[PDB]
Amino acid sequence: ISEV
Amino acid sequence: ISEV
Amino acid sequence: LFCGSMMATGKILVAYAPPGAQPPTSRKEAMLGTHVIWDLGLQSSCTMVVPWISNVTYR
Amino acid sequence: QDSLPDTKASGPAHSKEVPALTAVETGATNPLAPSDTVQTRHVVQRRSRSESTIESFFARGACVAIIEVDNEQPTTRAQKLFAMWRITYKDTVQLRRKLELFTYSRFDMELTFVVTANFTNANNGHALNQVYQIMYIPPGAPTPKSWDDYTWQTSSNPSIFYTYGAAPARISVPYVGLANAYSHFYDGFAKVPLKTDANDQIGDSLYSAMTVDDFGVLAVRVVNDHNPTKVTSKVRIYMKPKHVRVWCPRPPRAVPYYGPGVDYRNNLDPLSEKGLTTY
Amino acid sequence: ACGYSDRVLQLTLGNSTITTQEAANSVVAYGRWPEFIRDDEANPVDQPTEPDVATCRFYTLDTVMWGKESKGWWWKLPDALRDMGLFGQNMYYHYLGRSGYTVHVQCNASKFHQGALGVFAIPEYCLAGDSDKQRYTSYANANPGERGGKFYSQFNKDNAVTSPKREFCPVDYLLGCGVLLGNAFVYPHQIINLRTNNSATIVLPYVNALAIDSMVKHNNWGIAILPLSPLDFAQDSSVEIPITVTIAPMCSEFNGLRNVTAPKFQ
Amino acid sequence: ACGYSDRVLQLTLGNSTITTQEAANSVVAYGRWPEFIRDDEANPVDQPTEPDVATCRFYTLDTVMWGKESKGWWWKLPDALRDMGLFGQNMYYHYLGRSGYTVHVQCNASKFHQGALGVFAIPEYCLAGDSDKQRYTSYANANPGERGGKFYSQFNKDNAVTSPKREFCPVDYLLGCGVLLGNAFVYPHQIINLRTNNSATIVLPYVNALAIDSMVKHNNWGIAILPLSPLDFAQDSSVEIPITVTIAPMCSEFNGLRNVTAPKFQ
Amino acid sequence: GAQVSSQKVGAHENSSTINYTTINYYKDSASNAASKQDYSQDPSKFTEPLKDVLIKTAPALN
Amino acid sequence: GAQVSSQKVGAHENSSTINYTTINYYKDSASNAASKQDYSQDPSKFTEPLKDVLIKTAPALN
Ligand SMILES: CCOC(=O)c1ccc(OCCCC2CCN(c3ccc(C)nn3)CC2)cc1
Ligand SMILES: *C(=O)CCCCCCCCCCCCC
Ligand SMILES: *C(=O)CCCCCCCCCCCCC
Repeated sequence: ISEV
Repeated sequence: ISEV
Repeated sequence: LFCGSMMATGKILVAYAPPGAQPPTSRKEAMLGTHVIWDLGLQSSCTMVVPWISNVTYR
Repeated sequence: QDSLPDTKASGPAHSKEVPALTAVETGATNPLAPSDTVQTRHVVQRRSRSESTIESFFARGACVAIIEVDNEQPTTRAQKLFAMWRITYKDTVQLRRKLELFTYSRFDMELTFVVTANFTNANNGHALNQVYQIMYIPPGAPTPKSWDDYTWQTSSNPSIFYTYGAAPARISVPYVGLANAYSHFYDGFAKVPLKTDANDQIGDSLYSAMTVDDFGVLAVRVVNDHNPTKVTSKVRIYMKPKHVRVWCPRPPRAVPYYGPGVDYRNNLDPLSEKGLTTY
Repeated sequence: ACGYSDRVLQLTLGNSTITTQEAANSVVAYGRWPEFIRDDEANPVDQPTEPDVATCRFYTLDTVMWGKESKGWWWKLPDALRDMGLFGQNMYYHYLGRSGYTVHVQCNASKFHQGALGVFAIPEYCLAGDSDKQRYTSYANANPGERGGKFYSQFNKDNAVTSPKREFCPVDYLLGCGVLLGNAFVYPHQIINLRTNNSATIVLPYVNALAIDSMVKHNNWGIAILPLSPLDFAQDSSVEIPITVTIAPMCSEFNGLRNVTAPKFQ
Repeated sequence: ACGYSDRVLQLTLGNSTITTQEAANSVVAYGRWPEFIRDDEANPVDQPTEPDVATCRFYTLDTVMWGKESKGWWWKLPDALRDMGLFGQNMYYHYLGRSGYTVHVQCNASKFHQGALGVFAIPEYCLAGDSDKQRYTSYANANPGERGGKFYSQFNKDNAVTSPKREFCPVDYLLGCGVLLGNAFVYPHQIINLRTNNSATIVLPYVNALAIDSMVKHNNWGIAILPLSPLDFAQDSSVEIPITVTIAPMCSEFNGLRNVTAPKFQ
Repeated sequence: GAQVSSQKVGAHENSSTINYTTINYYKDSASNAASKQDYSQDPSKFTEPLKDVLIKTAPALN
Repeated sequence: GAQVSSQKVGAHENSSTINYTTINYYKDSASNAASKQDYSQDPSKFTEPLKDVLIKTAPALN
């Protein structure tokens, strides 16, 4: 994932 | 997973 | 490619004019654009590159 | 956070600094805030400009075309067994005006197709459910002459096969312009007339027009063979510019559009009557 | 320090120098100074021609007269400069050309004269035409050269269907293109208000959807000058003062050399 | 290594390329390549115009025919190039101009053809005239442009005192200037001997008593082409083959810009 | 390849930071939905295009 | 078994590297979609099939  |  | 006899000699001008002016009717006008003066001899063939000269990115 | 600047508490002033006076001749808009000319309190400002971002302003599906196509017996006179449409945002006024607040643009496009149909005549039996083919024909490709000629084989052209009653069809298209941005306005010509020309038709172009076909056409047909009874169908195309970027702002269109160019013809009087000293 | 001012400027390009003692600061369109095509934005692969001082200098166009009846004037670039010295030659000998511009509009009068000129620099200034016929304005008419074009207080439709004039009919309050003049201020601009200033100075970047293009086929910028407030003096109901437009090409470069373009302007 | 040769050359300047499969090496006049005016040799203080690729490229002049009766041909530089594209424009828009040149003379024939052309590059090629009248050759006559001039086997004095022709009368064995042709070899030169080579290639520096000068008033170099040995073929007593001259300006720079020089050539 | 971001919560239930998850199913970026998280900028290039931009408490013309 | 790759982003929103996720649901490789990430090659076998390939600044025939 890429939690921004 | 296999992130390419 | 020159498919003449070996004893035959000659000099030819091949050219490219980027768009926008009168299409060349004389060597005189043609000379002013991109051109190669080809000399006939042992190397039978001559290449002229038409360089990508354009306003738009893709024609 | 994207909230706007908080209002600052500002008190009385007796000074040589005069924010209220300026000179518009310079070309600049005077950057004043209420605290520059009146006494203000402190306001912790929570409002935001989220809904006026370029993306937000254009993030909506707009009707750009109604393509009418018929399914009926192939007679020998001009019919609508298939139809073609030049892709443009200009056959409609609403989206055209929004995009035209800007000189140049860049975006991907979402096309959504709403397809409705009905029976023409009182009765000749009924119709089994129809499947529609929407073929994109890029400039250069063979255009259809007949509703079922070889062009519809679509071996390289993109086609959508829509089934009547299904959820409205949808596709996305990339930024396909020949330039680094779509020109909403082109002060120029595709050809220059030269002194050495034979007729003067040779160098004649339409003012403000760029390429002849520009983006190509959508060809629409009903794949179904005809029933005894005729069915008329309409394809409504909704386009949405997504992942948008725009350059050079322009004044909004103030009078009604007269075709693809900036031309005006009538109703050149947009402004109402109002007395100078009447609130 | 010393005594420097917003009002007093000197502009020097090539062998040309302009002085102004009454300016109202100067505008750089869109905050962008003119620059050359960078390798990472380049498109024609051929080594460009950069004529520098011979073309990037101040060419003064023919003066126009501002009177009580004047509705407005307009010019297109590069078209206004097509016959200006070596710039014109470079423009017509090459398929491609890009150039930025310093625009200096001049109009002096007296402490007792009155009036205000709106000076606008418009990207892609597409103008409206003559007729029922859409997009029909002819090349020769769309391009007045140095002479420029004029504005009108109202739309007179070119009626002679048999032999159409094929001209623009630019109505002043519609900025000649179907929008309202008051909103033209969103374009890079200055105002010459006679009580305040002699001139306007607008620096223009190359603006286009492409890094370079055909200067003969397409105009990038339009200069529109309109009387926001009419000329007036003492009681003399027929006052007339000159407006002079001076323009310099900046960072000019050309690609695609061949024989010269000779457009038919008749 | 690989297979490189004296005889096979490629010359590329601007958007122009020349190929030759039968050259006889190439000459650099006086051992000096063309170069620009250095600051320590500069004289006009104004920033120069350096048009580069638009002017420094191969302009081909009109072809001449070599026949059994041909006595010789001559050209002057810059004059021969005065109407050649952007070089000509730059030349006439500026009081001052300097330029070097690559000269390429072309004449092919066949293994069975015979003859030899002497190709000479002369600094200050002052020619002799028509008359009893000394130093009387008119400007229009001293300057043939692209067309060039011709040589004669003997001196015919222009006799009509009443309306003098005011032309040069260049006698071939006197190099058109009172010296003997055989000694013309002290000038930078090549020979096109048909059994040996198709062409001549001479690179010329700017040579003058000044770092820069008026190109319209003064020619720096003269190109003289003479039949050292007459054209001959099999037994056909009326043989004729083409000679084509192609020239490129090199390291061209200009000073003193103003309105264009329009010389009266009639 | 899941993408996680915070929602700007307008009306709040009687229940803090709330999230939403995004996954791109297509290779062509054109096929993607809009992020709508967009950066704002200075009006300056439009409101103050001056060579010598002057400060509001000083005379515009000096 | 999720597969993650970078999209080549053409037009960019006013919002960097963007990804997409792929999962194969079927045992037979035939059932799979196309990767479209493909390697390019030399024209040489077609444009220069010579025993002694020669360099372009040298004579083709020697
Ligand atoms: C001045 C005219 O309008 C525009 O500037 C303008 C209008 C639309 C726009 O979209 C690009 C147009 C071409 C697209 C439109 C539709 N396309 C497709 C492709 C496949 C299918 C089945 N259906 N449609 C693919 C190509 C881009 C610019
Ligand atoms: C990154 O995305 C790895 C985590 C994936 C979680 C499950 C995703 C389920 C949806 C996959 C769609 C595949 C589309 C071909
Ligand atoms: C690798 O794929 C492990 C991670 C799986 C994430 C959830 C996938 C959900 C879809 C599963 C499809 C099963 C098909 C039989």
